[PDB]
Amino acid sequence: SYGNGTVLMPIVRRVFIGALVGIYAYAATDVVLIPGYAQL
Amino acid sequence: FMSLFRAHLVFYRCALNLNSSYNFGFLVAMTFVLQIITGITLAFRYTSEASCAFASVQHLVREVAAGWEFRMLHATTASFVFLCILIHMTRGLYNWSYSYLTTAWMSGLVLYLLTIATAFLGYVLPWGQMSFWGATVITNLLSPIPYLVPWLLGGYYVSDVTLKRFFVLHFILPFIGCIIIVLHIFYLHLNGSSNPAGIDTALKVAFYPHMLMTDAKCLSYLIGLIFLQAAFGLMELSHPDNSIPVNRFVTPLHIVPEWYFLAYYAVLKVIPSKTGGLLVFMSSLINLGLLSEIRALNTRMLIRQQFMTRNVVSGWVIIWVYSMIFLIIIGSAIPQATYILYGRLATILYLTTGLVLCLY
Amino acid sequence: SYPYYCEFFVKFPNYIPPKDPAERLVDPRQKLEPGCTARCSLWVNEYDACTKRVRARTDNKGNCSGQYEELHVCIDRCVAKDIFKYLK
Amino acid sequence: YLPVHEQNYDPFIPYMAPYVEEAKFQLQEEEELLGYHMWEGVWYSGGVTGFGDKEPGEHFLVALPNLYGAGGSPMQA
Amino acid sequence: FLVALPNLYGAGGSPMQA
Amino acid sequence: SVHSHNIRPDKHELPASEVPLYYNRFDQADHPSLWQLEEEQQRKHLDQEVTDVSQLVEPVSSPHQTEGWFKRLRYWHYKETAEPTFPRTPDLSKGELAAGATVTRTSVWHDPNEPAIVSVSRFAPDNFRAVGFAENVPNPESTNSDSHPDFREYRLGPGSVDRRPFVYFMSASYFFITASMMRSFLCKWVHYWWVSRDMLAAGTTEVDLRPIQEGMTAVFKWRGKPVFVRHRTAEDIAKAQADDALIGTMKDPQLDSERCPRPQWLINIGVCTHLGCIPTDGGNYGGWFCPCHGSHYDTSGRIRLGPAPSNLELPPTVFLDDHTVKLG
Amino acid sequence: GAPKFERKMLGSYPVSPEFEMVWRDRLTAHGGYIQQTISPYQLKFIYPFWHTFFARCWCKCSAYAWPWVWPGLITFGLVKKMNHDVEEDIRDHYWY
Amino acid sequence: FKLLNATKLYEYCLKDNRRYCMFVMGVGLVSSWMWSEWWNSVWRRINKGKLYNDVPYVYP
Amino acid sequence: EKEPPHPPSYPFWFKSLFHSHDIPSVRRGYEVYRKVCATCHSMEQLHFRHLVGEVLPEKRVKQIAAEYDVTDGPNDQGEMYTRPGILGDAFPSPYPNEEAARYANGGAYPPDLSLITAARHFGPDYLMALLGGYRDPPEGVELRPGLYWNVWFPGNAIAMPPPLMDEMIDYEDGTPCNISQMSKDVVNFLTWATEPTADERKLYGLKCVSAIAIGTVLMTLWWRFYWAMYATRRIDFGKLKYL
Amino acid sequence: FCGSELLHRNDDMGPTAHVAVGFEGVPWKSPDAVTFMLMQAIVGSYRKHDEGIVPGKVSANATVRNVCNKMTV
Ligand SMILES: CCCCCCCCCCCCCCCCCC(=O)OC[C@H](COP(=O)([O-])OCC(O)COP(=O)([O-])OC[C@@H](COC(=O)CCCCCCCCCCCCCCCCC)OC(=O)CCCCCCCCCCCCCCCCC)OC(=O)CCCCCCCCCCCCCCCCC
Ligand SMILES: CCCCCCCCCCCCCCCCCC(=O)OC[C@H](COP(=O)([O-])OCC(O)COP(=O)([O-])OC[C@@H](COC(=O)CCCCCCCCCCCCCCCCC)OC(=O)CCCCCCCCCCCCCCCCC)OC(=O)CCCCCCCCCCCCCCCCC
Ligand SMILES: CCCCCCCCCCCCCCCCCC(=O)OC[C@H](COP(=O)([O-])OCC(O)COP(=O)([O-])OC[C@@H](COC(=O)CCCCCCCCCCCCCCCCC)OC(=O)CCCCCCCCCCCCCCCCC)OC(=O)CCCCCCCCCCCCCCCCC
Ligand SMILES: CCCCCCCCCCCCCCCCCC(=O)OC[C@H](COP(=O)([O-])OCC[N+](C)(C)C)OC(=O)CCCCCCCCCCCCCCCCC
Ligand code: HEC
Ligand code: HEM
Ligand code: HEM
Ligand SMILES: COc1cc2[nH]c(C)c(-c3ccc(Oc4ccc(OC(F)(F)F)cc4)cc3)c(=O)c2cc1Cl
Ligand SMILES: O=C1C(O)=C([C@H]2CC[C@H](c3ccc(Cl)cc3)CC2)C(=O)c2ccccc21
Ligand code: FES
Repeated sequence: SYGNGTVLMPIVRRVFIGALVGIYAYAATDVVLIPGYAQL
Repeated sequence: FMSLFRAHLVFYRCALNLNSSYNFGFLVAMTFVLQIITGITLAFRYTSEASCAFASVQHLVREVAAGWEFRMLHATTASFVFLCILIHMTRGLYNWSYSYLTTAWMSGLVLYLLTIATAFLGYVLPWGQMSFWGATVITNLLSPIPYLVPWLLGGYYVSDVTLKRFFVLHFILPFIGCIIIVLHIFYLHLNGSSNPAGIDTALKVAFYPHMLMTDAKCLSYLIGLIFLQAAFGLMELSHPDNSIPVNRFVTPLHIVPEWYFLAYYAVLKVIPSKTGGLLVFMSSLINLGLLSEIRALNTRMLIRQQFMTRNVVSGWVIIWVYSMIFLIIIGSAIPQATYILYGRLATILYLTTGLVLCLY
Repeated sequence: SYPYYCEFFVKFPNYIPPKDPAERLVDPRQKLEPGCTARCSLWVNEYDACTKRVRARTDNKGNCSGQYEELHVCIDRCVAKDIFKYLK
Repeated sequence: YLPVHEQNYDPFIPYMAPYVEEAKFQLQEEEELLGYHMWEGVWYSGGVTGFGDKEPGEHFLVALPNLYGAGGSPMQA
Repeated sequence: FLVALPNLYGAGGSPMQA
Repeated sequence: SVHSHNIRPDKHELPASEVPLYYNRFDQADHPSLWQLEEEQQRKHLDQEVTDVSQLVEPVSSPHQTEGWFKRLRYWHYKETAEPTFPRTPDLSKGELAAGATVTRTSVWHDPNEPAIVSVSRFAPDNFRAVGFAENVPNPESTNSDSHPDFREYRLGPGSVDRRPFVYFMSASYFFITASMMRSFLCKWVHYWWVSRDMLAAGTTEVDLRPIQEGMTAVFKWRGKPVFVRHRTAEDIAKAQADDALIGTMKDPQLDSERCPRPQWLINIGVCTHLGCIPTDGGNYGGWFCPCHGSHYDTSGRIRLGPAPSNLELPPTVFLDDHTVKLG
Repeated sequence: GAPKFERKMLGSYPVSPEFEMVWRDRLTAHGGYIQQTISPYQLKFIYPFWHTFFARCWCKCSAYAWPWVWPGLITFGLVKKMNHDVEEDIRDHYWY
Repeated sequence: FKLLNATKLYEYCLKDNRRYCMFVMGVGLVSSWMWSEWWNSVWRRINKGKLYNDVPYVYP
Repeated sequence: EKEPPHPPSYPFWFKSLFHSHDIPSVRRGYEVYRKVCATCHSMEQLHFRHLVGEVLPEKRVKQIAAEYDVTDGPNDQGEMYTRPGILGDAFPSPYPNEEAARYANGGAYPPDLSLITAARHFGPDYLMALLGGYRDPPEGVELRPGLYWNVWFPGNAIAMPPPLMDEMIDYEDGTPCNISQMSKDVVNFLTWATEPTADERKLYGLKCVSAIAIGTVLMTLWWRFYWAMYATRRIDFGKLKYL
Repeated sequence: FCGSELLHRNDDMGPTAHVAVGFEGVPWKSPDAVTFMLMQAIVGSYRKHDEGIVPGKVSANATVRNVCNKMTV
């Protein structure tokens, strides 16, 4: 917002949301899908 | 610096209805100061050599005046550090303190990470079986990157070099703690504390007479309880197996970390992929960090009242607490299929109820 | 860390004198064992059952260490109530 | 608890609405007409970091504005 | 020294401008 | 402050001109002064008696508002999702609210019969008040309910004792327990720097004197310190005894016969009385010389020159045999 | 902290440093008020606590029933059922 | 309270803070030692015939 | 693997909060340890200094220490020698190194007992149970030579032979000897040896906790003293109600 | 004599606050009455508007002096 000094927490917000999407994608690939393809 | 003392700890004005649940910060600070005193006086007689560390700790107990007292106070006050921190965290999950105390909440998380590191480094210094094999496990856990583990160890395996640098690091970190505490309090008093009612009120009252006495009362209780447990040994907080000298080629037949590490241990028991293991810790900590800017994740204007009193729905924080306790229970037990099954149930609950805090 | 942990409301026995100075050249446990043996009869029952079934099955693998362990844990947990009355 | 005869009212009346809507209008127009770019400033001058703040010493790197004297307050300038 | 650092927030001030 | 607002467009949350979460019925006045009148003409629910929870008036707004996965709280009022360029027109016939954007970017305030300057004057936010406002909104007279106890039932009145003694006795008691505990802590901490219980410094030893030769000095270990045993020559004895005539001049006068109960045997603690160094062979008086600051001792142990304040200290000793000695 | 329109003072005397926090949190007394207090040397101070004990305790315990105890009971249930499952497993897998 | 007020402890020992401190220190000093010796006696009373002093060793 | 059972709780004199150790039992336990258990175990942390005044009189302890040859040196020729033990020396040990200990005990290592009750679950109750625990094998199980069945040792098979035998030792106070009595007395002795500072610790604890509790009462009163002045305050809006 | 406060908070009457504080005194006929008459004078009074010829910052009365030098204003 205009007239405010908080400028570094928004960046961390976007980085964190990014990182969680990342982690969940990789976890689905690692723990579920790759084994599943051995059971498919 | 006296004028600051008066501005922040004497004339500072609080809300009338701050009950005991707002006294636990002061308490963790006090356990810090106390742990520092006993630390320094333990360092004067400790030996940082793999050949003789163990007997160095035994010499304090056997042949030194009041030798036993400082070791046992230091050992027992750690448990209270962690217990007070967990109460202190849960209070602010319950109240949604992080709605406006954004940077304070971030600082809190950093302090908790510091405390975990400090405790675990301490846990290796007496140099028994549990110490050696715990260090082995946690160093293998951060293996994904080449050469980082032999470098941090100092060596191809846990060694006297490792002991020396763990001792120095355990010396240093608490004081960095203290600096971050000053930072913490800066962010806090920039805003001002919340009520249990979560309203804004003008019925304020100064600190020195009313709230200082409650701080003192709780302080008396805590000093009491620490000495009770320290002198008489009511609870088996620490497992016996650190009482055995180290053997590099034989593990102990039964394994139980310190209680404040059991939940983590439970995860490492039940998730198949080791990287999945580590990623669960990383993800949960990232989720907690994300709460600092919860006001942005939605366009409805936010309130701090969670209306958990009389509520049949309860609240996600309570489910989180019970899931965590269940994980401690399962942590403690042997590896068996049924324990693992209920482990995985509890783990899913623990992860989901943390994710869901953002969905108002 | 501690050698032991305190127990609340423990009951401390008075030393029952032996009726004959020679009476405790033989282990007092022998005088408490019968009663407890009678109290843990269900474990004896199950151990004998398993013994029979193991001897019968004929595929040549089997054992009854479980039920044996339970039997003797029962007997010991019974004996522990009175053994210290007979020791100084 | 209060007596039950003190509790005979409807708590969910919306008495703030006409004012919240006006506030939203007024604070939206300022974003539109002033906040549309990432403006550039002088760093660590005037008690403000320079990246956008307009109240002195609200951030850690601009804490402790004085070393001597009696200080002061922003509201009395 | 024991009356150093009069403020923790704000812009400070000077005695000569009171 | 350090806190942003979050006015932005949103696709999960429609604007409040589209979907208000509050109950959208408001009365409107030509001038806010008129709101005075209603406060002295309406009835109020808090002026009337009820006795059971089941008699409390029922809320006007519906329970069924907010939906979605994992949403505990089902009721809200206000949101800051942003308005479009052309807002939805309020229908004043249904008593809907007209405020901010919907006054500026809408024709709502228009009336055929009236000047525009007069017409717009009725759409300030003070001219609107919800339905039920005068009947339900509380306005306390005190923080204290008449059904609870205040100081009047606890005040100590005429006839009462003085309680200063009791108060200050209470706090003095607290403090003297506190001080005892603090002193105990400091005493334990001091004691913890003291020497350990394994050391004890106890012991005694014996020495066989057959192998020694005249003019030789032997050295032995005793209670952590060195001890010299010397088989003096006749000339060493004579050197010691010649300086008995100059005892006047010495810093620590003593005669040789005391220091050698057997004249040919000299025994001392091997340590400089100045600051603890170990004297070496030689010096100006055929005795010993300390290299750390330059003290000299004679052939009997006596301090002749330098900063050391006393002679070499005699250990507690006994001759067991003609040829064996006991230390300690 | 407080909004700028609340922390605007009527006086003009310089705020002393030891009062910083006091005036950062200034708030207006809209409508004014009257208050009375008695010196604690002229009050009873342990009888007022017990005199109002039952009301306070009813309130506190009522507030916590559903949110804390009911999930607690469910969790205790789950532990008991887990124990059942384990004590049956240990015989199925290893007893003949 | 009338009894306590009659002892005039406040007038002489607690109304002046220097005397308040003197009182605190001295009462500490004496009370601590009395408490200690009393607990010593209890520890000997409960444990009679179990401690080292109560059952001398007799040489063979 | 399996969850091992939990021992029963025996009423040892010390496991109350107000009780000390029971010194006659400690003397008898020490005698048992010397005559039996010191054949294969060690207590490297114990010195005879520890027994004087706490368990035994000094004279007797010196005479005990004199029974052993203890190695010392070097001498003037740089050779080592043997001398009679003194009050300052640690307890002797039966094997020169772990390898020899394993060589004499079929591969297993007899642990050092200097902290044994603090190095096991349920401590003395476990040790008391273990010494009782030797029994014949169950149906369907057989153990290889030099291995024994015990119902309280984890996994039930243990390398230590049956430990106790009636009148294998004798007492100087006159008490009759049997395996149960020896069990009680040696467990008492080892529990003491695990931390001789126990009684000091507990007696200090009592004073500390009592005084701190009295403190707590006083501070509670002081806190309520200030609670009551604002809990009972009156605030009125508009006009004065009561006075 | 009761030790209590009675405060009327009001922010719509300008910048000035008025206060009075009281202690328990002695009767007309008490021996110490005169001493009380003297103590009242030892503390004395002050006005910022009208001051005589002695500046408050140098006055012989220490209470006036301490009040007039606070924060230099
Ligand atoms: C095993 C599996 C699990 C793994 C773990 C997974 C964990 C996941 C969850 C993560 C949780 C959150 C982590 C932190 C996120 C921070 C995000 C952020 O930027 O927030 C912005 C936010 C403010 O943003 P804003 O509102 O937009 O305000 C705009 C302002 O302009 C902004 O200015 P301002 O003045 O208002 O703000 C203060 C300013 C300025 O602050 C200061 O000047 C304070 C300086 C204090 C120094 C004291 C010594 C500290 C030494 C490091 C200790 C690390 C301990 C780590 C714990 C584990 C130990 C093993 O600091 C910042 O802005 C933050 C800078 C980045 C902080 C990073 C902290 C973490 C890493 C630090 C260590 C890095 C590794 C190398 C060194 C390791 C040595 C052990 O700031 C905070 O909330 C920070 C709170 C304080 C916490 C950090 C305190 C330490 C500061 C260290 C600074 C770097 C130097 C390090 C030492 C190097 C030489 C040795
Ligand atoms: C102690 C400090 C030393 C003193 C000196 C100060 C040092 C700081 C210098 C670095 C800053 C250079 C960049 C200049 C930007 C100028 C923009 C402008 O016109 O200003 C207005 C503009 C704010 O006006 P506004 O747009 O009206 O405000 C609305 C909000 O910003 C909300 O806007 P929104 O929500 O619409 O989103 C806008 C957002 C949209 O974009 C995003 O949100 C993208 C998110 C994607 C995720 C990926 C992460 C993005 C962050 C990149 C970080 C990489 C840098 C580190 C590289 C390490 C290399 C070793 O825009 C950006 O993110 C663009 C700016 C990003 C730049 C951040 C990195 C700049 C550092 C470059 C030098 C790196 C060398 C460092 C060496 C190692 C030591 C640190 O300024 C900023 O946004 C500030 C950005 C820079 C961060 C603040 C600087 C830190 C100050 C605190 C010191 C903490 C030190 C802790 C250590 C303590 C030791 C003890
Ligand atoms: C190789 C093998 C392969 C095997 C494959 C097998 C695959 C099986 C998959 C099963 C999937 C089941 C779920 C189907 C969902 C269908 C959704 C749908 O059709 O949506 C249409 C439609 C979507 O439209 P919409 O616009 O979203 O409207 C819906 C609203 O948004 C809704 O919002 P609203 O406002 O209308 O409602 C209020 C709202 C808000 O309500 C609340 O907030 C109330 C909360 C009250 C909580 C009180 C708790 C107090 C007690 C605490 C006790 C302590 C516990 C903690 C401590 C314990 C110790 C650790 O309610 C909810 O949020 C309800 C949440 C229900 C969660 C159910 C979760 C089921 C999980 C099943 C397991 C899945 C796998 C797990 C992970 C595996 C590993 C990755 O939704 C509906 O019409 C509503 C349907 C709702 C259905 C819920 C009940 C489902 C029952 C499924 C039974 C499955 C049995 C499986 C047996 C398997 C045997 C092998
Ligand atoms: C400067 C370093 C000092 C270190 C202190 C250690 C000293 C030795 C051990 C204690 C000795 C006994 C105490 C001194 C005597 C009492 C002082 C005195 O004169 O009383 C003045 C006064 C006594 O007031 P009073 O009202 O009781 O009586 C005075 C009035 N007359 C004379 C009329 C009776 O004490 C106070 O008012 C102190 C206010 C605080 C009370 C509560 C304190 C409890 C602790 C709070 C938290 C502690 C954590 C913070 C510490 C940081 C480190 C962790
Ligand atoms: C040589 C014949 C021994 C004598 C005499 C005693 N012990 Fe021992 N002990 C010995 C061996 C070879 C072992 C190894 C057992 C194994 O399974 O590896 C042990 C072991 C113990 C233990 C450990 C128990 C455990 O659960 O780990 C204890 C507590 C123990 N022994 C105690 C003990 C006592 C009290 C003795 C005197 C009565 C004693 N032992 C004698 C060898 C020998
Ligand atoms: C928050 C602060 C601290 C915490 C939480 C902490 C935690 C711990 C823990 C858990 C142990 C294990 C003790 C045991 O297992 O018996 C330990 C041991 C130790 N700590 Fe720390 N510690 C802190 C501060 C310090 C400081 C400041 C120092 C020194 C300056 C220090 C020095 C030591 C030493 C020497 C040991 C070894 C104890 C032993 O060998 O018996 N500690 N610490
Ligand atoms: C060494 C560790 C810590 C210390 C010394 C500490 C200290 C304090 C103190 C003294 C307070 C004010 C009084 C009180 O609340 O008790 C406080 C408040 C607070 N702390 Fe901590 N804290 C620590 C850890 C944490 C952690 C781990 C978190 C969060 C994860 C946290 C978040 C908060 C919040 C949100 C508040 C204010 C809550 C509110 O005002 O409603 N702190 N802390
Ligand atoms: C019950 O309700 C409350 C209790 C509270 N208790 C306390 C103890 C404080 C507090 C802590 C520290 C402080 O200043 C300090 C910072 C850092 C230091 O450094 C270190 F390491 F702690 F010593 C010391 C000192 C100033 C104030 C509060 O604000 C506080 C607020 C509320 Cl609402
Ligand atoms: O197998 C383990 C094990 O898994 C851990 C674990 C417990 C959790 C610890 C931990 C996990 C996460 C964090 Cl953020 C901090 C500590 C890491 C070591 C131990 O502590 C341990 C100690 C001794 C022997 C074996 C073991
Ligand atoms: S130490 Fe010998 S002369 Fe100084």
